[PDB]
Amino acid sequence: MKDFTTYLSTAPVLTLLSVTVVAGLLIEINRFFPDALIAAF
Amino acid sequence: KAGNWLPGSETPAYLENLPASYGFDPLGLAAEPASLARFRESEVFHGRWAMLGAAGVLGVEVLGYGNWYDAPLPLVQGGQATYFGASVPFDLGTLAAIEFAAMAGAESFRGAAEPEKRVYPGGAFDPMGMSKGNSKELKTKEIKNGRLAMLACLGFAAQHAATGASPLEALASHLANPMAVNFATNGVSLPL
Amino acid sequence: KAGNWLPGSETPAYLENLPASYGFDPLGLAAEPASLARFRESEVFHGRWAMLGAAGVLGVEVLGYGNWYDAPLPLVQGGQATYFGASVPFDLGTLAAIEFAAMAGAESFRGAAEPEKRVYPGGAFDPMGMSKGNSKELKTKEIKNGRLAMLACLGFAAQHAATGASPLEALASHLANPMAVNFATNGVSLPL
Amino acid sequence: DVAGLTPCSESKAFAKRKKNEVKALNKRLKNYEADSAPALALKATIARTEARFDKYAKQGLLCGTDGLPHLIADPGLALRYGHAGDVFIPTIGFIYFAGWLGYAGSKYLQAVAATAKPIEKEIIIDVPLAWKLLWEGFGWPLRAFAEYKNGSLMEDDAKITVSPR
Amino acid sequence: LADVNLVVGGCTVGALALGRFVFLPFHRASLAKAGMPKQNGMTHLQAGDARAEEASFILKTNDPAGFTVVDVMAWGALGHAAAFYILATSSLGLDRNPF
Amino acid sequence: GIGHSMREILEAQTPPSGSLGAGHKGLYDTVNNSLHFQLGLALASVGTISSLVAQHMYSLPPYAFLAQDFTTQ
Amino acid sequence: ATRPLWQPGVEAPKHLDGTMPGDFGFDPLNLGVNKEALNWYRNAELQNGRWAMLGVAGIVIPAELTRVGVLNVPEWAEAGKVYAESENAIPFASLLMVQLFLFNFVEIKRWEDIKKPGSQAEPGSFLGFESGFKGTGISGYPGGAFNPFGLGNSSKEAMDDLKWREIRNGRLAMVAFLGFLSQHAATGKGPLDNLADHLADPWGANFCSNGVSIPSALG
Ligand code: CLA
Ligand code: CLA
Ligand SMILES: CC1=C[C@H](O)CC(C)(C)[C@H]1/C=C/C(C)=C/C=C/C(C)=C/C=C/C=C(C)/C=C/C=C(C)/C=C/C1=C(C)C[C@H](O)CC1(C)C
Ligand SMILES: CC1=C[C@H](O)CC(C)(C)[C@H]1/C=C/C(C)=C/C=C/C(C)=C/C=C/C=C(C)/C=C/C=C(C)/C=C/C1=C(C)C[C@H](O)CC1(C)C
Ligand SMILES: CC1=C[C@H](O)CC(C)(C)[C@H]1/C=C/C(C)=C/C=C/C(C)=C/C=C/C=C(C)/C=C/C=C(C)/C=C/C1=C(C)C[C@H](O)CC1(C)C
Ligand SMILES: NCC(=O)NCC(=O)O
Repeated sequence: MKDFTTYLSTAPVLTLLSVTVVAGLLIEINRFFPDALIAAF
Repeated sequence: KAGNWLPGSETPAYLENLPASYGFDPLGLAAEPASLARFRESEVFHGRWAMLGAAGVLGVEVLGYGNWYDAPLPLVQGGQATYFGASVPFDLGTLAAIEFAAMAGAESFRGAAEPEKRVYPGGAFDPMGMSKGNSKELKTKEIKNGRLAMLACLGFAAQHAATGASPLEALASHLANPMAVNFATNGVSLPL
Repeated sequence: KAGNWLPGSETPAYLENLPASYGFDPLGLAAEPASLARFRESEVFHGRWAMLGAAGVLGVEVLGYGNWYDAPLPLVQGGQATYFGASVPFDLGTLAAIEFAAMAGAESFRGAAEPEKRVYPGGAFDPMGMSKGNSKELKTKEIKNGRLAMLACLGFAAQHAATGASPLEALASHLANPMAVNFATNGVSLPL
Repeated sequence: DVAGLTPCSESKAFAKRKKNEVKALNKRLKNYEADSAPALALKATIARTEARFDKYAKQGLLCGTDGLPHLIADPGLALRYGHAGDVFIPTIGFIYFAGWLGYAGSKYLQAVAATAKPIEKEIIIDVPLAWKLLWEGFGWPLRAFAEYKNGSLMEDDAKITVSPR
Repeated sequence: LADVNLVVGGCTVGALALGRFVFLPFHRASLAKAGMPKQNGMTHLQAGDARAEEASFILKTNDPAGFTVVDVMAWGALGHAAAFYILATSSLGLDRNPF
Repeated sequence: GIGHSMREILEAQTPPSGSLGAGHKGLYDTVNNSLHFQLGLALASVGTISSLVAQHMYSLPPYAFLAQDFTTQ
Repeated sequence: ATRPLWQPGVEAPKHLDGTMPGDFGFDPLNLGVNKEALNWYRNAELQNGRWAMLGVAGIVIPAELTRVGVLNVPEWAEAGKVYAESENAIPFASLLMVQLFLFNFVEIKRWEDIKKPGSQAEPGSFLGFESGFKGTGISGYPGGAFNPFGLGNSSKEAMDDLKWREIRNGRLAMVAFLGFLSQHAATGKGPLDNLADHLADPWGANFCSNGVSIPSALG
């Protein structure tokens, strides 16, 4: 699975998974914390 | 030298043999010899003018003739200025003309001389000759008193720009309650 | 030497031939010879002024003229100071100016002499000439009386910061009721 | 009132905008039965809109001529009037997070530059090394300031290519 | 507004006097250091501009200090500008003060 | 016999400590010999002045019954 | 190198040898890879730990004394406002400026000691007091006028033991002050009040019931 994990470590797979997890994290942030116009603490 | 301003630091090498040298040039403004020279005459001249100015500011308050701020006010919107409460017959334009002529003459004769004589000219400027007997320490006194007087004049200007009182009345107000009248209490210095 | 501060201790080497030396320097402030040389004169000077201050406060309280704290209180409130019932028409500004001039002259003409001469002089300061003929034990007496006087003066300051009464009045109140009139009883010294 | 602006808690046009949005959503409501899935979706949308408007009125935003929140992008003008969360606090937040990402990428570049084949390591990313450097990049400001004071953050101009003028 | 004759004459005489006795050495030093305007090395005249030749009515003067007619006219012009400035600013009777 | 040699003014505008290198050493000949340098300076200044003219005549209308003719402005 | 570590199984980083007090090999972010930066961070750790120890003492001892009816000291979070309402209270800005001026004078000297460890000890600096700033060769451990009782200056390893005790106490008090800040930010009660509430019902009274730690939006 060394070659398979090397394929998973290739630049397109890693950038698509990274933008996927970042977009999903931001989406769930807006799902639980919607309409956050300002950083009101 | 006698001094270090930052005791735990190394001072610039070009500030060692000069009088009143504490090695204070953290910005490196006088790394060149000509600039260091020009700064030296500028420092001594500013110190002398500031000593005269601070002496005048203190003396007009202690003799009771207003502060340093309302002194030119009688000459404006009317005329008839006062010195020691007396009378002078000169208005603003001719006073500026006479002062410009006198200062032009004095500073054109001073600035056309030797560089050492542009800051330390003996003879008629030392009538009793007390510069003899090692003038290094007395020069250190002169530049230090000048530095204190420049600080004092800047303080007069800034305090009047912030609080609007006279320097001696500001001093008395500070002595009234140093807890709650200092520079942190007005709305100007600290933006709170 | 006479004494060792603690009964059993290691003694600093630089505190043996000094008068009234007990080896009391646990901080090691006088490890350098110059530090000890300056601090010796500082201690002598502090002891002398503390003796003068203790004599002043005791003589102003037992002679029935007023309290030492209330001495500069009538200096404002209009004016007119008190000294043996004298009117003395000197205001606050001129008094401070004269005192500053006198102290500046005396201290400038004082501390420009030799290190031994700055602290231990002769001439008109010992007119009866009894510094000669064993001066070490007399110096020891001077230092010990000075230390006692500094303790007395700081005690007067702390006592007036605490209870706020006179020195001799507090002494009389302590002698009258030694139970509830101590340093411990007021709510400023012992919080537990 | 920092620049002729009124708070949205008391500005009338903010309440008018909220009322108009809720009324439009109610007009959308008045077509389905009470317990249908579109009815629940519209009720959730209404609740979100009212919560958003009440939160904007609560947080102390400034409204202009009409009821739209305005942000202040001046330190001091926003600090002493309590609107540092408009621009200043998100400025600090972005600076921190962008510095984290950029420092992680930089350290990955300098880590794989001194390997056998730096060419291969940039298309074939060493995932454990990237994860470690992404974790280490959370202390990016202190590391960057330390490397700047050390002089190892910048490169000397004599070792950098330029054109022949 | 205090007599144009006295103000203009006094200011012109003063400008001439401080130009002849006070400001003459520094002006001479500046004129010596700056000197001719030079182009590509040589001056304008040496490059062929015959109109740029130093006029001969200023080169030699019987003044002991070499105060030429052009210096006289420049200093008189400066004095006239100062005199008319003070006359005009004393003619107006309005509150220009920031008080 | 009076006035300025602009070459010497450019020569004297050299700050110490090498802040600007040689300062303005020989910029007089650089501008004077090059017609393209002069044309670039002239076009830059004239374009900035044209922008100033645009920004000023709308906000400070100079001509009588301007800023009522909306098409003209 | 065989000293106990922050993870029995994870070897220490090569920039943490064991010489520094409290070196348990804990640096997962590798912030102290630069030696000079490591020295600066060691001094910062000492200063933060000492100030946190002083602050946590001044929080938990007066609060405990108030709990047992001694002195009656208000809450540490509102103690600034309690004094600020006094009839002879120094204004906040003036008091802050006085404190900052004194601390400027002191800690610029401390800073210059951080650079060169024998900085302030040169003759002619003060008025005879410069002899007390010799230092012990390690910045952050001045000695001289400081440490009057001379604790640890006897066997060298005695001072290293005290150094480790100091650094562990400082880290504990720093964590404690972070806890005080976070506990008062969530629950409007004192640290001892939070402790007493936790002992009443640990499964009910904690950080999962304040409503501020875990956001209500998620649950
Ligand atoms: C027409 C009369 C006259 C003449 C011919 C001169 C001539 C001269 N003065 Mg002088 N001066 C005059 C009037 C005159 N002064 C008056 C009325 C005053 C007030 C009492 C001064 C106060 C004064 C001081 C304090 C100094 C001189 C100096 C000099 C010499 C240096 C050349 C120079 O000024 O640099 C070039 C000329 C200029 C740059 C013109 C600008 C003038 C402005 C006001 C100076 C800018 C500084 C500004 C106030 C502060 C900087 C910003 C700061 C807030 C950060 C020169 C020979 C300096 C010296 O001794 O040699 C170094 C010196 O330090 N003068
Ligand atoms: C992490 C890598 C990295 C870093 C540290 C930088 C840093 C910098 N870039 Mg650059 N850049 C990058 C990647 C990077 N860039 C990539 C991939 C591209 C191609 C799209 C560019 C294209 C680019 C241009 C055209 C310019 C810069 C400029 C700059 C400088 C201005 C600041 C800035 O953020 O500009 C903006 C940076 C971007 C718009 C690109 C950001 C793209 C992503 C977010 C970075 C890559 C993330 C990386 C994969 C993370 C790896 C994690 C690791 C653990 C594996 C700055 C020093 C400007 C400059 O020269 O300033 C003087 C400039 O003109 N960059
Ligand atoms: C050294 C250095 C170096 C490094 O590296 C950097 C840094 C830091 C930057 C530095 C520092 C600097 C500084 C501090 C400066 C300042 C100065 C001054 C203040 C001056 C004044 C100066 C000042 C001055 C002269 C003044 C003078 C005055 C006068 C005359 C007055 C007069 C008067 C009088 C009598 C009164 C009346 O009624 C009015 C009048 C008429 C008004
Ligand atoms: C040695 C050492 C070393 C080691 O190592 C460490 C340690 C421990 C730190 C040390 C110790 C120290 C100490 C103890 C110190 C102290 C001091 C003092 C007490 C001073 C005082 C001091 C004090 C003093 C001078 C005082 C003085 C006083 C006076 C003048 C008074 C005056 C007066 C009088 C007459 C009366 C009136 O009515 C008022 C008046 C006018 C006010
Ligand atoms: C090691 C490491 C390395 C790796 O690599 C990475 C990582 C992970 C990042 C790391 C970790 C870190 C950490 C943990 C940190 C923390 C810190 C702190 C907490 C500090 C504090 C610190 C703290 C502090 C100073 C504090 C202090 C305090 C005070 C003074 C207080 C005061 C007070 C009092 C008395 C009371 C009153 O009524 C009020 C007040 C006024 C308020
Ligand atoms: N050269 C005089 C001196 O050293 N004075 C020190 C002191 O004030 O005791």
